[PDB]
Amino acid sequence: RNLSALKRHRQSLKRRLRNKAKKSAIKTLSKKAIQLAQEGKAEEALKIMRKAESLIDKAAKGSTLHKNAAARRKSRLMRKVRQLLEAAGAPLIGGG
Amino acid sequence: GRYIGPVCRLCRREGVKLYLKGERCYSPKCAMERRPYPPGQHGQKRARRPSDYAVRLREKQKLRRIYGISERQFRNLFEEASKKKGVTGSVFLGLLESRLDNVVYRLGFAVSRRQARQLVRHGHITVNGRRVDLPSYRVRPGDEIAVAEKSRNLELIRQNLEAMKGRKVGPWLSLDVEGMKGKFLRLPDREDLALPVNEQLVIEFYSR
Amino acid sequence: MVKIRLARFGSKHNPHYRIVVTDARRKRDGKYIEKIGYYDPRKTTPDWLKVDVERARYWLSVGAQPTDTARRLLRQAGVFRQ
Amino acid sequence: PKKVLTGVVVSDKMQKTVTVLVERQFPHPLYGKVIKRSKKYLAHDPEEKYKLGDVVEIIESRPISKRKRFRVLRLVESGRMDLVEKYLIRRQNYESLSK
RNA sequence: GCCGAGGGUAGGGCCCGUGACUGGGGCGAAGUCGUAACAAGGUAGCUGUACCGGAAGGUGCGGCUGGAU
RNA sequence: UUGGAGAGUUUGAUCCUGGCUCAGGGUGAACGCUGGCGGCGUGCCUAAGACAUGCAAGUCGUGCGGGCCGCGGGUCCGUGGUCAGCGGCGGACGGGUGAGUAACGCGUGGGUGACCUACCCGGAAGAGGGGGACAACCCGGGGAAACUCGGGCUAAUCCCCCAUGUGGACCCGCCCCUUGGGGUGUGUCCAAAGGGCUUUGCCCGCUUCCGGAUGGGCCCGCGUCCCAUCAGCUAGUUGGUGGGGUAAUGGCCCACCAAGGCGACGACGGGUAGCCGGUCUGAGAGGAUGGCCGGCCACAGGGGCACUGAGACACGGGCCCCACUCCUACGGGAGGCAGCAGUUAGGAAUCUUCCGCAAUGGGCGCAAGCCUGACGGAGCGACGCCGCUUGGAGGAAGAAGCCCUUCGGGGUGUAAACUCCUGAACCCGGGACGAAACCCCCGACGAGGGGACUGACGGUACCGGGGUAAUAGCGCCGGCCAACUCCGUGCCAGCAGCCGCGGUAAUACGGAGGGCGCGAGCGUUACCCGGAUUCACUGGGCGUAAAGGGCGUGUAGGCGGCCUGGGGCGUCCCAUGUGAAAGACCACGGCUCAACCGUGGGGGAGCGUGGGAUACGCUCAGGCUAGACG
Ligand code: SF4
Ligand SMILES: [Mg+2]
Ligand SMILES: [Mg+2]
Ligand SMILES: [Mg+2]
Ligand SMILES: [Mg+2]
Ligand SMILES: [Mg+2]
Ligand SMILES: [Mg+2]
Ligand SMILES: [Mg+2]
Ligand SMILES: [Mg+2]
Ligand SMILES: [Mg+2]
Ligand SMILES: [Mg+2]
Ligand SMILES: [Mg+2]
Ligand SMILES: [Mg+2]
Ligand SMILES: [Mg+2]
Ligand SMILES: [Mg+2]
Ligand SMILES: [Mg+2]
Ligand SMILES: [Mg+2]
Ligand SMILES: [Mg+2]
Ligand SMILES: [Mg+2]
Ligand SMILES: [Mg+2]
Ligand SMILES: [Mg+2]
Ligand SMILES: [Mg+2]
Ligand SMILES: [Mg+2]
Ligand SMILES: [Mg+2]
Ligand SMILES: [Mg+2]
Ligand SMILES: [Mg+2]
Ligand SMILES: [Mg+2]
Ligand SMILES: [Mg+2]
Ligand SMILES: [Mg+2]
Ligand SMILES: [Mg+2]
Ligand SMILES: [Mg+2]
Ligand SMILES: [Mg+2]
Ligand SMILES: [Mg+2]
Ligand SMILES: [Mg+2]
Ligand SMILES: [Mg+2]
Ligand SMILES: [Mg+2]
Ligand SMILES: [Mg+2]
Ligand SMILES: [Mg+2]
Ligand SMILES: [Mg+2]
Ligand SMILES: [Mg+2]
Ligand SMILES: [Mg+2]
Ligand SMILES: [Mg+2]
Ligand SMILES: [Mg+2]
Ligand SMILES: [Mg+2]
Ligand SMILES: [Mg+2]
Ligand SMILES: [Mg+2]
Ligand SMILES: [Mg+2]
Ligand SMILES: [Mg+2]
Ligand SMILES: [Mg+2]
Ligand SMILES: [Mg+2]
Ligand SMILES: [Mg+2]
Ligand SMILES: [Mg+2]
Ligand SMILES: [Mg+2]
Ligand SMILES: [Mg+2]
Ligand SMILES: [Mg+2]
Ligand SMILES: [Mg+2]
Ligand SMILES: [Mg+2]
Ligand SMILES: [Mg+2]
Ligand SMILES: [Mg+2]
Ligand SMILES: [Mg+2]
Ligand SMILES: [Mg+2]
Ligand SMILES: [Mg+2]
Ligand SMILES: [Mg+2]
Ligand SMILES: [Mg+2]
Ligand SMILES: [Mg+2]
Ligand SMILES: [Mg+2]
Ligand SMILES: [Mg+2]
Ligand SMILES: [Mg+2]
Ligand SMILES: [Mg+2]
Ligand SMILES: [Mg+2]
Ligand SMILES: [Mg+2]
Ligand SMILES: [Mg+2]
Ligand SMILES: [Mg+2]
Ligand SMILES: [Mg+2]
Ligand SMILES: [Mg+2]
Ligand SMILES: [Mg+2]
Ligand SMILES: [Mg+2]
Ligand SMILES: [Mg+2]
Ligand SMILES: [Mg+2]
Ligand SMILES: [Mg+2]
Ligand SMILES: [Mg+2]
Ligand SMILES: [Mg+2]
Ligand SMILES: [Mg+2]
Ligand SMILES: [Mg+2]
Ligand SMILES: [Mg+2]
Ligand SMILES: [Mg+2]
Ligand SMILES: [Mg+2]
Ligand SMILES: [Mg+2]
Ligand SMILES: [Mg+2]
Ligand SMILES: [Mg+2]
Ligand SMILES: [Mg+2]
Ligand SMILES: [Mg+2]
Ligand SMILES: [Mg+2]
Ligand SMILES: [Mg+2]
Ligand SMILES: [Mg+2]
Ligand SMILES: [Mg+2]
Ligand SMILES: [Mg+2]
Ligand SMILES: [Mg+2]
Ligand SMILES: [Mg+2]
Ligand SMILES: [Mg+2]
Ligand SMILES: [Mg+2]
Ligand SMILES: [Mg+2]
Ligand SMILES: [Mg+2]
Ligand SMILES: [Mg+2]
Ligand SMILES: [Mg+2]
Ligand SMILES: [Mg+2]
Ligand SMILES: [Mg+2]
Ligand SMILES: [Mg+2]
Ligand SMILES: [Mg+2]
Ligand SMILES: [Mg+2]
Ligand SMILES: [Mg+2]
Ligand SMILES: [Mg+2]
Ligand SMILES: [Mg+2]
Ligand SMILES: [Mg+2]
Ligand SMILES: [Mg+2]
Ligand SMILES: [Mg+2]
Ligand SMILES: [Mg+2]
Ligand SMILES: [Mg+2]
Ligand SMILES: [Mg+2]
Ligand SMILES: [Mg+2]
Ligand SMILES: [Mg+2]
Repeated sequence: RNLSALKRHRQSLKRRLRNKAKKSAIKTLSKKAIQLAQEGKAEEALKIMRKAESLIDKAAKGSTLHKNAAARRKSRLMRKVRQLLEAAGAPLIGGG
Repeated sequence: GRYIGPVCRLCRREGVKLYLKGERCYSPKCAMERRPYPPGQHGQKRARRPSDYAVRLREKQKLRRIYGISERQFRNLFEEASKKKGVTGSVFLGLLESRLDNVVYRLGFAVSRRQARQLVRHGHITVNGRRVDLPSYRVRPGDEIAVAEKSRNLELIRQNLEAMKGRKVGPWLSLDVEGMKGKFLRLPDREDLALPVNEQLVIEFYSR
Repeated sequence: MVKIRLARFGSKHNPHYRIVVTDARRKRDGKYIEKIGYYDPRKTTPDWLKVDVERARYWLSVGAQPTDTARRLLRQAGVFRQ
Repeated sequence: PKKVLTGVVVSDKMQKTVTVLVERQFPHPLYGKVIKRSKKYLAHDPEEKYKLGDVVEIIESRPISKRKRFRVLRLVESGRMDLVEKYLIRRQNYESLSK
């Protein structure tokens, strides 16, 4: 009338919290950056972006995002950001 | 199982003597030698000409009732030779012959095939050494078929080898009498064996 | 891992293995990658074990993993030899 | 090899897309005779350079859109309206087949 | 907040089972009525159509020979 | 060239057309009568209706901290067994079923510069320094139960920050390539864990990256049933742009923009079916089929959805809704056999609540070892195939009984009786093969050599000794079609696949004698192919037998004269890749044979690629006048 599949569901819920938690943050700082570079304000935009990329590749280390996901996310992060600076500029930090 | 019943009614129907007992087949107490006409209430009436189908069934039971063989084993043995290379007729006869229960009899180990069965099924026979109690063994060239030593001192097999002292046995078989051992040289050409049977007609029975 | 093991053929009370390379996740007698010999545990034939040894080594050099009673059958046919 | 087909453009009424009809002959599997069957493909003309009646070559490519799986390889011939009219007239005959 | 299993309201399409009663159909048969067809079948037959008659059918119009002499 | 039989029936008779019917092989069969043994297969085809009970997935103390009990011995330690917990790996394999699906589901040949892969191998490099949570546990509250919330502490291979950057990722630039592939420079971002022995040395693991191997996702060409009495279908529809999303392409999803996409070469719709290797039949061509077994797919009470994850939108995991059943302490809560058995319902119909991890295989583990209804065997069922038995030799011009008779006799019938010979069954003794690995040993934990432990089936098969004459049934006997007489019946009773039998001498009904055919079987019903050249590709027809459109004109389509060249599409050849395994076939070999099973051999179409051929059909080009028109 039971087993260890219960143990495994209890585990799945605790990892669930951790996964969502990063994703919201990751998506939070991503928008926060892209938000800034649009009205850039290049330096702050570029600065916050470094905490985006950081928080991304760390998520990539585990179960959160697979390798190609983090890559996919950054290429849409940066490409959006830099070209938003082409509407003004200039890129005050790195990078790159 | 096998036919296992009154056997003179068999020859009487076929119109021909088949040698289904042994000793009595030769004496004048043989049924065909008293009544060469089909058994039962209507045997002495004048026959009516049998149809093609009538003729073939009859030639089949002829060859078949010789061997004391079931229709299944007959059919399957036949439907082997139908598939396997060459001329069907000879091979069917050949594969018919390679039966142990037949082989035992052609050598004169037994007086009938019916006795050659009880000889085989009661283990009194051996093939190249090993005891064999299977009437259906397909004996192959080079096989040496002999009596078991443990039964070699039996009235029936001793007495039945007594006739065989210099008796003829078909070309493809050799026989060390007294020593109680024989040898299978090869499967027959239609010539070697003169069964009272037109073998082509059996193919044609089955072509229907 | 891709594994080397004995897919059972033959018949009841008549075992007959095919030493083979198949996915570890396959069913024991399922479709395999390559056949590399046979094995007859009843030894009722002159040669109850034969192995193309050059082939088995290809897999080993690349990561196939023998079962215990296959590891032995390769040892008896001396694939492990130096 | 990426299957390359030869056929006629019969409609270019979309942006960056052509309709390349490909035809084929083979003998009828039971009745022997060689028979004509054909098919329309949507081909990616990114360079929107191809016109009605062009005979071209197309190559199976990675998916562009739904349905679109071929890009146009190269021009083969120009101005074969006689063929487009073959296609176009069979359509016009469909009106006389209803109720 | 969107989409959303499905629940609910309303109107449509195809199919199936069934229905007082009704239309002809098959078979059964030892029934009633007539005798239309097969002989020139006793008005040559068949025919599309039209009108009519208890029923086979008849008649008009045109057609066919697959009509005896 | 290993391969091909036909008959009955329209007539007074004939020839022909045409159907009906039959003899064959086959089945996951069922039903009737009958039934002895064994081997190998094989067994809910119906309600993917509903299900009591047990069992089908766990494992690791060589990751961590504990509670209890014990051996040890000084409240403490080592250590053992056990129970949960945290953390790993597995649970996406294996096993079931065919509902749904006419579809890129499957089959076959290919694309991926548009992609992923835990454990495994190989190649390069690394493991430095801190911090923190939640269960266990203690303490409260609430129940019959499911159990449940709160408060407080604690360890780690549990989470997090910094450092190192072999390497990787991303944006911008250049080169190479050519769909997002390879290379590099500026910038920025990302690593990690210890455990254990024999202890400055090894073993299991960890981290980043590259290659390999294996398993997948996605895409394309071609092939895949019936109704045209379904003829027109389409708004995410078809394409573009920009984003969202994923490992990845894509209307997969959203916004905007364009007016498009599909269809008689059958769209849309309705019906039916999971597809294949193959199986069955057939001379072949073809037809029929997809149970067992192997491959793929789909589903897990009916639907929807995601989470954890390398991998699932997950049969024995989660959430929700519905239908259904249950338990209760009446306040509330639980279940999902299309896993193995088993119950029930439906049905003409389809099994033991077995034994075992010994073997093969899978999962966890350094290893011992633990789990394994996968599997190995056992049980039941003539369901199928195969082997086998109910005895063999002798024995009368031939017992009795019964059948027939011209009353002379004919038959069952060597059949029986009886004589000898053999010895299924059973009794006694021996007794397997399947099982040598892991481990241990020396060596080096390797190469190699040596050692011991292990058998559910089973005291079974088999081997040896003894020993009893030891089950036969079922269909048919008018023609097809093999086998005939007497009585009883009197168009009655009944038989029947077709033609036909029965109205007082029925070989056709019922019994008997006799006979014919098979034999632990024989018949019957149902269905598939054959006979049916009766959908005719092989291989048919249309004056009167069924069958020429009432006649024109013309759309698509099918088809096309004589000569020459270009191409080489159809077509032919060659070389190569693929065409898995089982099965089929040929040889051999193992079970005493066989069924069954093992080993080897031989191929094919069909498709991918390369090269060649150019007569015919194709295409393009240039001529001609015999076809056609003027
Ligand atoms: S006796 Fe004559 S009939 Fe009776 S069996 Fe011997 S041969 Fe045949
Ligand atoms: Mg667990
Ligand atoms: Mg927010
Ligand atoms: Mg995930
Ligand atoms: Mg990751
Ligand atoms: Mg003779
Ligand atoms: Mg003749
Ligand atoms: Mg032959
Ligand atoms: Mg003779
Ligand atoms: Mg035949
Ligand atoms: Mg088409
Ligand atoms: Mg697009
Ligand atoms: Mg809705
Ligand atoms: Mg609705
Ligand atoms: Mg609701
Ligand atoms: Mg009605
Ligand atoms: Mg009515
Ligand atoms: Mg009525
Ligand atoms: Mg009249
Ligand atoms: Mg008249
Ligand atoms: Mg008249
Ligand atoms: Mg008239
Ligand atoms: Mg009146
Ligand atoms: Mg009138
Ligand atoms: Mg006229
Ligand atoms: Mg020929
Ligand atoms: Mg025939
Ligand atoms: Mg008649
Ligand atoms: Mg007539
Ligand atoms: Mg008549
Ligand atoms: Mg006929
Ligand atoms: Mg039959
Ligand atoms: Mg029965
Ligand atoms: Mg019974
Ligand atoms: Mg059995
Ligand atoms: Mg079922
Ligand atoms: Mg019901
Ligand atoms: Mg019910
Ligand atoms: Mg158990
Ligand atoms: Mg460990
Ligand atoms: Mg333990
Ligand atoms: Mg534990
Ligand atoms: Mg599974
Ligand atoms: Mg499965
Ligand atoms: Mg199974
Ligand atoms: Mg199905
Ligand atoms: Mg459909
Ligand atoms: Mg495909
Ligand atoms: Mg398709
Ligand atoms: Mg494929
Ligand atoms: Mg620490
Ligand atoms: Mg701490
Ligand atoms: Mg760092
Ligand atoms: Mg049609
Ligand atoms: Mg796009
Ligand atoms: Mg769409
Ligand atoms: Mg839109
Ligand atoms: Mg349906
Ligand atoms: Mg179905
Ligand atoms: Mg035929
Ligand atoms: Mg089918
Ligand atoms: Mg079936
Ligand atoms: Mg299957
Ligand atoms: Mg479903
Ligand atoms: Mg159910
Ligand atoms: Mg459900
Ligand atoms: Mg469901
Ligand atoms: Mg995992
Ligand atoms: Mg995924
Ligand atoms: Mg699960
Ligand atoms: Mg689930
Ligand atoms: Mg699923
Ligand atoms: Mg279940
Ligand atoms: Mg309960
Ligand atoms: Mg209460
Ligand atoms: Mg509740
Ligand atoms: Mg239960
Ligand atoms: Mg019932
Ligand atoms: Mg049952
Ligand atoms: Mg079974
Ligand atoms: Mg085991
Ligand atoms: Mg094991
Ligand atoms: Mg291990
Ligand atoms: Mg267990
Ligand atoms: Mg069990
Ligand atoms: Mg089993
Ligand atoms: Mg007499
Ligand atoms: Mg007599
Ligand atoms: Mg008498
Ligand atoms: Mg008498
Ligand atoms: Mg006798
Ligand atoms: Mg053993
Ligand atoms: Mg005795
Ligand atoms: Mg019969
Ligand atoms: Mg017959
Ligand atoms: Mg007769
Ligand atoms: Mg009476
Ligand atoms: Mg009478
Ligand atoms: Mg009769
Ligand atoms: Mg009678
Ligand atoms: Mg038998
Ligand atoms: Mg039967
Ligand atoms: Mg038929
Ligand atoms: Mg035909
Ligand atoms: Mg024809
Ligand atoms: Mg005809
Ligand atoms: Mg005419
Ligand atoms: Mg008209
Ligand atoms: Mg015309
Ligand atoms: Mg034309
Ligand atoms: Mg033409
Ligand atoms: Mg020409
Ligand atoms: Mg030419
Ligand atoms: Mg060509
Ligand atoms: Mg080939
Ligand atoms: Mg093959
Ligand atoms: Mg042999
Ligand atoms: Mg062949
Ligand atoms: Mg030429
Ligand atoms: Mg010309
Ligand atoms: Mg002219």
